[PDB]
Amino acid sequence: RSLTFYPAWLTVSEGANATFTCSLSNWSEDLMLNWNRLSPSNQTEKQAAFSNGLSQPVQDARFQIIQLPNRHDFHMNILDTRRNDSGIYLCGAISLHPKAKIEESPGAELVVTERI
Amino acid sequence: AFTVTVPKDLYVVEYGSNMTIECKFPVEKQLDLAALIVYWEMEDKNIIQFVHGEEDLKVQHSSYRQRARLLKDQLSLGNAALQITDVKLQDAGVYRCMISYGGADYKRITVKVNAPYNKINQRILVVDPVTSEHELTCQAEGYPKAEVIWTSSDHQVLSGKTTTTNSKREEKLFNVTSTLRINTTTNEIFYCTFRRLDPEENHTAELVIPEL
Repeated sequence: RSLTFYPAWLTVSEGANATFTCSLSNWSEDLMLNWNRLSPSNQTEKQAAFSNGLSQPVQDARFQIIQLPNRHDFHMNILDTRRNDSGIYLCGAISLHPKAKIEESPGAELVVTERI
Repeated sequence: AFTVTVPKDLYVVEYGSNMTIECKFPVEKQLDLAALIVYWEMEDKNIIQFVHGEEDLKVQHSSYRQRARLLKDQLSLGNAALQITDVKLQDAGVYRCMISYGGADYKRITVKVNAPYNKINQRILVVDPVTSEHELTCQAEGYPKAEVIWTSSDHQVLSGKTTTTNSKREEKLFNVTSTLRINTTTNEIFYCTFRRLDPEENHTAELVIPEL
């Protein structure tokens, strides 16, 4: 299983939604999908998790994950972008059973420009 | 929601040290061991997989058997503490801890390993016992790469030549050798200094020119 996270570099104006796609090579019900932000220092920061059919925001519900009818592709939406949303994002997949595994997409960049 | 915390993203560790790297997670009064899963990893090598109260040695990467362990006793305080003994240059890189206890989250931890240019070997030989030209040599092993500054007994810089290769005894250890060829006298003092960064380190040996 490998994950892709595109578009690789996306720009929107402040106030507008931004949508990336997290694409898995296969999906199953026991997977945990994490939506992560990369820190200046390069640490991961959880924005939202998707498991048991539901996306759960960590602290801001502007970060939402929608599963596509496809089932293995997910929209990662940052609704109503702000300037401070700019940065590097990625999705990570977490297997628990029978073997703990973390799989991470490459990062994608979001640039949020001045409100139009 | 469930998140993991890292007190520090970056550990700088001396070669041959013990190392404890930590990931914190929220825990109330009593810990539910049948729900907790702790997983430490580096470069896809599986270090720790702690499930149902026990470490699963079956899944562990062999070259960690006797040297890596999760500290069971720290888990009650929401601390996932991975301890590696006798840290070597191979042990540098990005580690990931995944904790699942309710929700799940993972963080990255960077280890960088030093090695000090502490053991400096030296050789003093006579090139021509007419001109009194001498060949001075300093060599040491360390990490990262060091340059050598030669200084006279009077604190002036002299032109030496440095060669830099990999070690054979350990691993990515730099082997740094410098030679000073100079005309000199009995009882004269020369200094060779190994200068390395990350963090800064200036280590000096002293060479005295012998008799007859």
